[PDB]
Amino acid sequence: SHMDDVYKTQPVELFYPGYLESRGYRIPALETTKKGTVLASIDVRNNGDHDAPNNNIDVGIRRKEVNGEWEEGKVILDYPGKSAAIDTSLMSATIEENGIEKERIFLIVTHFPEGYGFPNTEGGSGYKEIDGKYYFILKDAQNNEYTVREDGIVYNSEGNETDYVMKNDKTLIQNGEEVGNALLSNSPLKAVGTAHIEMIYSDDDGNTWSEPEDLNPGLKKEWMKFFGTAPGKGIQIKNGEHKGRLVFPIYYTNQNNFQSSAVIYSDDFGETWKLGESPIDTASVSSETVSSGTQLTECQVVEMPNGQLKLFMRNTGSYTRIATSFDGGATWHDEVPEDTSLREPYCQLSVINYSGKINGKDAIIFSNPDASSRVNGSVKVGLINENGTYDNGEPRYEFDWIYNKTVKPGSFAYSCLTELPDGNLGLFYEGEGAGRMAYTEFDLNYLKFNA
Ligand SMILES: CC(=O)N[C@H]1[C@H]([C@H](O)[C@H](O)COC(C)=O)O[C@@](O)(C(=O)O)C[C@@H]1O
Repeated sequence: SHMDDVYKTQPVELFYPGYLESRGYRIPALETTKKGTVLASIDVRNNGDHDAPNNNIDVGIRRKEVNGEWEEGKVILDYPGKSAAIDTSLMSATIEENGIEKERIFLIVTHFPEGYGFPNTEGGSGYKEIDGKYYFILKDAQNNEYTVREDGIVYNSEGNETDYVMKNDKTLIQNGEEVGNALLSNSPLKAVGTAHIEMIYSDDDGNTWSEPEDLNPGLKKEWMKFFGTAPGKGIQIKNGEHKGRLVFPIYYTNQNNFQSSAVIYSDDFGETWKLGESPIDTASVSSETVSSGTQLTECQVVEMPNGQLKLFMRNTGSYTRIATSFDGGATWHDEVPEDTSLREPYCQLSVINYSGKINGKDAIIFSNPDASSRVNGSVKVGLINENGTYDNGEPRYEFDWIYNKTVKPGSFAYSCLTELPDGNLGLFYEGEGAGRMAYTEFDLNYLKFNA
């Protein structure tokens, strides 16, 4: 029996094999809207649990409105064939329009054409810059280059018009008929086999979503191979000099296949994006050229009281790495320590801000498999203490890990926390077995309890 003042719901399954005709599901993401709706998005991995390639993977989402029930799941982003959309990240953000606070929900996801995934991705942005404009590259089977331009007219490398058009959905039209799709590995002209980040947004509290916008052009560097969403959530900076900025954690690989964490950020409410440096970038080390040492991969971000950023990162070492940014994620302090409270078995993790005070301190919630392996799902509570400053004027925040509660003793993999309107926490996690994506709720007391 749990203690008298404790809240913990028996886990339910929000996605499972067969649901929406999908054989497989992975990669939980969970965000709460300002209207108090919980969004749970997921990889609808149609052909099984395996990553890209050789998987028809789409984006699925479920909504639960405040004092409502889990509504039915929808596929909200679908690509031709076995082209994959993999690893989603949700972010609820607001903009003061008139004097009305308007809310937009952003989702980003990594996207690959048929035949491609992390293990075999090619390099590049997928675009050619010609006189300031970015143009979508197509390749023929003899590896010549074409670009997509005005009205989807396909130009060749000599710079002249072909008899091909590409529609937005990557459909290829030649002399009236549809002759293929640029994302399908059997198309006469193909997109570059490389990672993209695509974004969709929702203006109606998750009910409906935009068409995908490729974020690659002008953002992903030509030297990057993998370039991808760090699944979980993004955040909008609440306070400090960079209030209002959108912050989406990502990671990428260089020409040596070395993995570096970073964030992409927007100061114009998602209109344009910029790439921050990796915590891997110092004056000693460049994430472009690095080829040895601790890799920093998937990551999630929290904001300290004055707006300073903390990026928690899956990595090749034994414990979680934390990076600090003083400039809204543009750059990180040179020093990137482990937290030896946060054992890191090489798995995605979730970290979030908590809106209320806990023992009169501000707090974050963390979850991951606390073990050498993907077992022992544990949710921790971290109290934030100031303890000094930096040569540079800004406070030096440290983590007190007061609660550390096992919520799943056996298998536990990817998870994502969210704060509920009522002040409780949701957790959307892998590990219930058999492709089943589990959602549970609990309160702070649940976390205080010692087994
Ligand atoms: C493939 C992808 O885009 N993302 C996947 C990620 C990723 O391949 C990893 O971060 C890179 O490092 C490795 C492969 O060693 O790893 C997972 O395969 C896993 O479960 O670990 C699931 C996740 O969807």
